[PDB]
Amino acid sequence: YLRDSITTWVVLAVSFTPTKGICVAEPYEIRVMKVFFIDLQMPYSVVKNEQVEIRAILHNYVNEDIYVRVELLYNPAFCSASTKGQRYRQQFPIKALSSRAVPFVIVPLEQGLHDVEIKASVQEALWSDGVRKKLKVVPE
Amino acid sequence: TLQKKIEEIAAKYKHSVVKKCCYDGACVNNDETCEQRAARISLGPRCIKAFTECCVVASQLRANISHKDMQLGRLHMKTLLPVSKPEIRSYFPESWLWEVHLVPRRKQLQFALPDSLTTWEIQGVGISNTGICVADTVKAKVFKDVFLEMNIPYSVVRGEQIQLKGTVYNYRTSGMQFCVKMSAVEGICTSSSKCVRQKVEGSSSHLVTFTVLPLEIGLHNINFSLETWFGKEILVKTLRVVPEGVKRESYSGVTLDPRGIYGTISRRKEFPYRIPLDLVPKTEIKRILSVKGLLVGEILSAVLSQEGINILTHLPKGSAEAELMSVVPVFYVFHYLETGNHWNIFHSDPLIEKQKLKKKLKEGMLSIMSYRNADYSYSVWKGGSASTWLTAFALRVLGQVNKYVEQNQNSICNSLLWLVENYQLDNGSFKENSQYQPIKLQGTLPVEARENSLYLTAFTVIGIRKAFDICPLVKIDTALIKADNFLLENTLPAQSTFTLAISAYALSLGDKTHPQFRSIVSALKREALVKGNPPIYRFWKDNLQHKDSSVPNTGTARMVETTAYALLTSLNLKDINYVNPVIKWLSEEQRYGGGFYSTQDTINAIEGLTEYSLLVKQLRLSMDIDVSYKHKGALHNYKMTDKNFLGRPVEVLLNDDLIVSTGFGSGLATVHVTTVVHKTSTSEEVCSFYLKIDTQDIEAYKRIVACASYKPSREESSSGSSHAVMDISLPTGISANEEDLKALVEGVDQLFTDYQIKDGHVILQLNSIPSSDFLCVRFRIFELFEVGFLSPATFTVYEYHRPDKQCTMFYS
Ligand SMILES: COc1cc(C(=O)O)c(NC(=O)N[C@@H](C)c2ccccc2OC)cc1OCCCC(C)C
Repeated sequence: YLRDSITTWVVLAVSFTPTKGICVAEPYEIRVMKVFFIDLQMPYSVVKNEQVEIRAILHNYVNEDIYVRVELLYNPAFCSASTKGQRYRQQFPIKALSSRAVPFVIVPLEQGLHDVEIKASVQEALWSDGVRKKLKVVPE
Repeated sequence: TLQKKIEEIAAKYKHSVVKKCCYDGACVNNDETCEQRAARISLGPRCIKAFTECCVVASQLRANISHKDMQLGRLHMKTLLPVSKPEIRSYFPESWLWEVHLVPRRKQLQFALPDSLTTWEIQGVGISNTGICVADTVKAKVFKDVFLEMNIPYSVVRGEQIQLKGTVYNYRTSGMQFCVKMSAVEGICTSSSKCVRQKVEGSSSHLVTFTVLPLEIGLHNINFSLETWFGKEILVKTLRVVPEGVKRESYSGVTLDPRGIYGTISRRKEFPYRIPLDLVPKTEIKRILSVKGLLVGEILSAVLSQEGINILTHLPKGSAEAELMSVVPVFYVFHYLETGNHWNIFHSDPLIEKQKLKKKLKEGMLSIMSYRNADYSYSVWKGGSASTWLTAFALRVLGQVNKYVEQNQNSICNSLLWLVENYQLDNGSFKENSQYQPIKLQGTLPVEARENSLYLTAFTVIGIRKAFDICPLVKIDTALIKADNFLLENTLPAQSTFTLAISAYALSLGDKTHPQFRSIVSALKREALVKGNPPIYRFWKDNLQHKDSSVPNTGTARMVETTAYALLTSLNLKDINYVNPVIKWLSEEQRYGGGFYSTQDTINAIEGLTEYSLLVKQLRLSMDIDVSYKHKGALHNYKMTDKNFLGRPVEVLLNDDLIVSTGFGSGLATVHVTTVVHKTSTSEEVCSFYLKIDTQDIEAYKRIVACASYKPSREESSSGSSHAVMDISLPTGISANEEDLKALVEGVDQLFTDYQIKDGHVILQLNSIPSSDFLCVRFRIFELFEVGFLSPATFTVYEYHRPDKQCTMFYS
């Protein structure tokens, strides 16, 4: 099974036969890719109680002009813009074959490793991507 | 397997000359018995006994023998066939990117890949001063992983709940998800568009069903946009919506002549907007006006316009005659611009446009290379028996192209020596080989058999005299004298004016100085018909005057052919005064496009419009021709001169009347109007055929049965009709089992002669429809897609050379 990353995996087979020695095969590349997705570039570590902005690019590799609702899902160990009963949704159009940087202001509260989950879906269409990534929060 | 008899009855005919007669005897014909279908075999009694003694041994061997057993004997009987015919089961499109280019060390050119799913290969060959360099090939593999295509039907009747079937395909091994939505238009009433997620299995397909109900009539637009995991692709489809009922096309022609050269004056004409009785509602009556310069100006606009139209687009293909009518209107244009020396019209290089006309005269010469037998004889249908009628018509056509395209010399030479050496009697009269009937002549059978022999030799002399200047050997002129004697010693008295005129024309290519010859031409002038005083119109008729004393309008194909034969025997005798009312009548009964009624009165009646068009010199045809409606304003007009006289035939949209205005000027031009109505019923027409068509459920499958029977005209023989065409229009969503129609034309016991399923029509040609019993066609159908409110379709038979001898029945 493929993992959830939209990257290019490189598989690498290295054999060992007792009379044929070692043979390192050439790299074979698997190219995981979908058309409407969320790239969540995250820092390696962010400081506890210090307010940081986390951008989330939305790529739209579809020749149609789309309409998308992006929701920053609630987290109890955060102090984000999403309340407990109401999430922080925002709707906007994206042009055909373009990106849209969606910035999310988040100040962490508890140390450790917590989830930053973002869900986005196109209006009256099929494509819909959600991304959960962990965030490293350290004290100092 | 191969129980006992199958191995013995096939090995007996393993190396027989009539093994194929046994092969199609064992084919399944459920509704015809063994002798009932053996009677229509005409290949001698040796082929009949090989037929019947392989027919009776399979009906016995289908009673108590297994289904598994007999379909192994269908493969054992395969070796009684001729060897496997060259066929391909694929259609490769016309190859694009076929050009040369001068490349100064780098060149870029852009193009749209065609709408096809196939892996192209682009190769390049570079010829320069150093040598040749075949480049490394590149591929252009247009390949979608998940794609739909819709099965849009060709022709949807207005007012039907059409189910638009389509199928998504998924080449990928992992099954995935998709949704298809449809662009609703203002015309389409479909039962912002929601996406409902269906799912295709891996390496499989999935059906997609929509439903429409069209209201507006025309060419609409529907966009099917499959949005799968790999993007969104719009597939653009055009759904044509068609009215209901038969389509009737009526015509009208006027010759503009402001100076009144060859008759009385003609400076005005109105066009009455007669709305007929049994019309469909809500559909406009469409008209098309066409205004052409010369007498041949309607003919030139067929050949010089690149729309690709024929003269007889209404009449079906499949004959060899229909392949000779693709070289005729190119020829009678080339007989005009070369003999009359009119190469000063074109704004292009006239030596270049001469090559494109000689192109089509060379393409059309190849079209009956395939209907030629091994003994250089011409057979009517593909693989059918030879005919003396077609060879005389193949030598008439090819003997005329010789002055403008160089023929093959020996090709005509063995062909002329087949007519004179095999099928000509001791008294000059020719005879026929097959049972082909080109025309139907009147009178009873002993009176008709003389009359049929007279037409058959008089059609042959035209084939000889047009080809006598190619292969002039001594035998074919030795035959011509008794051929000309038989056309003297028996045609008077003539029992039909049609055979009297073709007897007079066939003798009008040789000795025109006999005391019997002008006895015919005076008797041919005796039974002419005149309009007005002095005669503004002249034409002839199929009937003698003493048996039928009527002079009607809306003449038939026997009227236009007999008129042109009396014309061309009086253009070879060069009588200008007698034929001036004939040219005015003939060039007004011509339809729009160049085409006349049928084939045989178009080859004979464009030569009359070209052997008389080589009498009219440069007339300064420059008018400000204007047309308008009466209670409306004019559409437009234009400076119609000798520079542009091949102008575009205009469309008439408004439902008023029409008046074409020539005031002063000079010239001799023509005005033709086609009206295209759609009707509901046809009972007020003249059905010359008994028709009945049923849809019955067979049990072996919904089958369709359609029978036909010739109503004979009065004072005719009761033998049966000539070459006839059965045209079953299929209802919407219904497709015809083509393997059931192949089994009616491929045997030696063939009922019909050729079939073609063309745009949802089922067109069947046939040598003869009898008058005693019906002639039924039986093929299965299947409901290809679901259609509610199914509008009824039509069923027409008509003779091929007399397309007004018809009858029409509605069915569903
Ligand atoms: C070209 O000769 C055949 C054509 C056909 C053809 O399909 O037309 C054929 N088919 C056939 O018997 N079907 C079977 C299943 C059947 C059985 C009982 C009733 C009706 C049937 O048919 C619908 C057999 C044929 O030759 C076999 C040996 C005859 C020779 C050796 C004398």
